[PDB]
Amino acid sequence: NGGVRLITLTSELKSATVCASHFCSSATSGKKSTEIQFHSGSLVGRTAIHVKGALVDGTEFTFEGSCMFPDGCDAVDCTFCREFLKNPQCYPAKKWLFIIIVILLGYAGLMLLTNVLKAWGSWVIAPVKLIFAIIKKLMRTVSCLMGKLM
Amino acid sequence: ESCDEMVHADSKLVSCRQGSGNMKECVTTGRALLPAVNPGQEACLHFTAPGSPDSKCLKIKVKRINLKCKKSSSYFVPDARSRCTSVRRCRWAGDCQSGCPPHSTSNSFSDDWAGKMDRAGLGFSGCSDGCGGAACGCFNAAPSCIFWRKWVENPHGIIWKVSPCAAWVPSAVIELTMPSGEVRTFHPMSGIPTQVFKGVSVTYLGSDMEVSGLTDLCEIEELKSKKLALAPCNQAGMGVVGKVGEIQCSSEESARTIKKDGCIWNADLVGIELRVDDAVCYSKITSVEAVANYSAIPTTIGGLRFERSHDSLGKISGSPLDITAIRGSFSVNYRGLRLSLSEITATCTGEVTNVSGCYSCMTGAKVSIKLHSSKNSTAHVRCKGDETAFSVLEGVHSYTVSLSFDHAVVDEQCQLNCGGHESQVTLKGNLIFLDVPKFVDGSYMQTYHSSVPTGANIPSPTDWLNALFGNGLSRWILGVIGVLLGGLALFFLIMSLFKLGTKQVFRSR
Amino acid sequence: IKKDGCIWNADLVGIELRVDDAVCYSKITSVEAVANYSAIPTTIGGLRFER
Amino acid sequence: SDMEVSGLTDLCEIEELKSKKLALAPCNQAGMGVVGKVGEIQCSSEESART
Ligand SMILES: *[C@@H]1O[C@H](CO)[C@@H](O)[C@H](O)[C@H]1NC(C)=O
Ligand SMILES: *[C@@H]1O[C@H](CO)[C@@H](O)[C@H](O)[C@H]1NC(C)=O
Ligand SMILES: *[C@@H]1O[C@H](CO)[C@@H](O)[C@H](O)[C@H]1NC(C)=O
Ligand SMILES: *[C@@H]1O[C@H](CO)[C@@H](O)[C@H](O)[C@H]1NC(C)=O
Repeated sequence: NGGVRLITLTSELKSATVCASHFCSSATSGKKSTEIQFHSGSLVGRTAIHVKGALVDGTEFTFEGSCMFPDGCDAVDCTFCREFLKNPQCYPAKKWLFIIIVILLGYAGLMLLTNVLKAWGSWVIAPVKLIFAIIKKLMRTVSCLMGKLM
Repeated sequence: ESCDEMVHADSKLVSCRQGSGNMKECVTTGRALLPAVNPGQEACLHFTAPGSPDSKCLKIKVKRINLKCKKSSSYFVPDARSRCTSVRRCRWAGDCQSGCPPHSTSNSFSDDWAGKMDRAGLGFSGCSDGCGGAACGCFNAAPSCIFWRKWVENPHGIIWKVSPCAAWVPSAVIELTMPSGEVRTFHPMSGIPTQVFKGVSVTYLGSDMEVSGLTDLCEIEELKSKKLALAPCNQAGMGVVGKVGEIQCSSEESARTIKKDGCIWNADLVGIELRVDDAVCYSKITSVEAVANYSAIPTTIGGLRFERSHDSLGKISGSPLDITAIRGSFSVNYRGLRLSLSEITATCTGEVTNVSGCYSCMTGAKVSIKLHSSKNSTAHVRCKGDETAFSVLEGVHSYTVSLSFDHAVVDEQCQLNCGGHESQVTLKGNLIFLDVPKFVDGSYMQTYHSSVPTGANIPSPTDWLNALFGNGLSRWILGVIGVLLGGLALFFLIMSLFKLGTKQVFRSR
Repeated sequence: IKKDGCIWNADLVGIELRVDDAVCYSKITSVEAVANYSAIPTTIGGLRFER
Repeated sequence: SDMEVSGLTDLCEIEELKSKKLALAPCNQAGMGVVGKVGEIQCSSEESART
């Protein structure tokens, strides 16, 4: 499920490199049954495994194999593969619930906004500073008139 | 496998003749350019002749793109020991009156030393003084001439191969297949000729990637035990004592023996010490595991993970995390080659059988095409969106190729033509979408990563919300109405439940 | 490119060898390789260099 | 372990043969020497020291 596994019967594994369709990996530990993985969900479809390496005492080995990998398996929860994939739907009962929750949130937001739309506002706040500026101009004109009278 | 990135740069550029009687060619010369491809792809080079309907192609296979360096020089550094001998004699004549060398005589060999051998090696004809008297071996109050000769040996015979380099330019492997049928491999460099074979001079180009801590590194390797290590090595013959760069020689056969005529040493590599007619020699040569910054086969200095890739002409590699380099295009030049053309193509017609793959992604979508004809390989598929060329065999067989599509529901009509005959094909199937894979612990990159498609990154309203309701031609409205009614019913139910909960919370406190 | 008329100073072609190969690499750059390489239509500054 | 020294810069191991007397004092170098300190008229062997 995780990846491919290399089995050695002659001797231990010194170093080896595996190849895939569009990916490559290399790992070595020194045991008989070694496991080598590429990524999470990188091999999806029909591909051929081409392993090439050399064992101890200067002995090289080459093998070819084609393994059956699952195609319709996404296994995502909070990534971009959720909002873009709808054909396989590995977890069914989900899109209906998501759309229902979105509709509920939209209706709740609309109901909360209507309470303010129908019923302490800018149209009351602005006349305050407007009349303040008017009173400032009136005081300036009064000072100018006093200066003119002097 | 599949093919892409067609060029067709020098079509109809032949000056041939009747061609041995029925149909032959002479030479084709031009110049083209191949763009960068993902590791594990094929770049076909389809030629076009004015007389022949179709021609063969030239596939380029790339497997790994490792970070190697050039080869500034090559030499072998053998292991040496301390060997020396001396002789105690008396004056007894006028040969040892005052000193051993009168003014400049360095030939301190009176046809008695063992220096005239093939296994002796490098040495320095030096001399010193000894003791005199009845206890030292003489019978006259006069100094005695005592000569000494030292050299180096190699009992074991360990051979080392060092190759200094300070460039570290990107490189890759190319498995080229000629249209005639010959398949060979070679390792091109980033601007260095790759030993042009029958005119083909395909080279690789990089991007001059900087290094973090790669200033003084080499690729010293061992032959017997096949042990590799990363450590700063020396330079050419003009070197300094104190680090790597001890007594070397010219060839590998000159490494087992440390004899002259090929071995080079500057000075001060073996010392001499004596107290009383002893002339003992001590060793100052350091082994390979003695200098600083001596790494091993697994090296993780910086972001690069230097591994040991099994490959000819080089055993040094390394691959960091996904880099997604800018460009890795090639440059192919032709000088002279022959290619046979049939020009006897007959009626051929194929069809599509299967279709599958990813979305517009790395591996693409593979489509199986079946053909049937008498000619060996005369086919050229051309369609919108992507162009793919491949080779077939005689008779009826099955072939699988990959194309690039930009739509989930691939339902179009492409044109297929083999040789001179043409036909029409159709594709119908369902595709999926795969993004860039994520990193997992325990896994390390092997060669490199080319590119990952992450352009759109947005949900498409056409593909999304498709299998939720259904498919038809007038049932979509009914489905939308039913879903809306169910949503309104569930909304009313949830509102009633919330009102009941608030009523229960308010009273009965 | 024969002698008696052709002039070159030094260090215009490199040599590399590993095992009785003596391969040579190219360092000569073409005309479209240096900086500030213009074309037939040139509008550098107020001058419009035509042909 | 290459242990460092505190004040050991110019020291020697001059020893006497007849009386077997030892002393620590800075001595001279090879034949090319300077007059003013130890390093006076020397010779090659021990028998060449009596004369
Ligand atoms: C070893 O590497 C370090 C860091 O790059 C450097 O400072 C040091 O000089 C190196 N040592 C030698 C002997 O080159
Ligand atoms: C086409 O049909 C299925 C579809 O995937 C495939 O498994 C099968 O191998 C193909 N047919 C042949 C003859 O290869
Ligand atoms: C076609 O292929 C067969 C078998 O590979 C070979 O014997 C024959 O010569 C080929 N013909 C041409 C024209 O290439
Ligand atoms: C190109 O022109 C600019 C501005 O005139 C100058 O700074 C630069 O040095 C030039 N480049 C070369 C290679 O001469």
